[PDB]
Amino acid sequence: ATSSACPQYVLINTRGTGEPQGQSAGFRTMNSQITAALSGGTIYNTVYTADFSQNSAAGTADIIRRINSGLAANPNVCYILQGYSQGAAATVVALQQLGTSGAAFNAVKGVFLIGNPDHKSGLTCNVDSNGGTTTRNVNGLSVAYQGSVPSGWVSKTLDVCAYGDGVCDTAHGFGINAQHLSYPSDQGVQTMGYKFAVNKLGGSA
Repeated sequence: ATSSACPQYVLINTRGTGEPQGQSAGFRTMNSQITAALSGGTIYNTVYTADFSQNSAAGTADIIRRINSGLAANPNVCYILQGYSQGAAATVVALQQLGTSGAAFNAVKGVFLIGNPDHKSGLTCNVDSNGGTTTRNVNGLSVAYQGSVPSGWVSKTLDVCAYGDGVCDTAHGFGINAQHLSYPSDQGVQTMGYKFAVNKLGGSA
């Protein structure tokens, strides 16, 4: 189907530490679903090292580069920003830099995060792998210094934290564990991400 709201869109995804340059395993299934549901889509894989240091500036910069380059070519292009683990942090910092007004903000229809080190207790974008609230009121490993999804972005963000994922849920989790690695094959996560994106892009799902 063609979305009248978004005849062309880009799923910009930023991967986790150690994933090969390419699409994150975190979004492969949902992105196959989104692009099959809505025409005019491409999947852009943020270019950066995704190294263990967690210094992700090049990732943040490349997200924003892709957003701005797209808008230069098509002022009506739509984006979904997706980030897993280090890539979620890189995405959060992109939101902080983009601000909450202007062309880039307007073009980003949704932000979908999994295993977010910057997960912030109490934000209403926060859901668990089943779409519930069991990880709403927990903090990630990095939020204290790196900050959070800005308030003006929350209404179009979904920050998915599996119960007991130690990266986004330091209350119930304990470091990088199976829960942090679960997202690529979690059917709740993949389906939620696909429906979220298609709906934010103006389609039916």
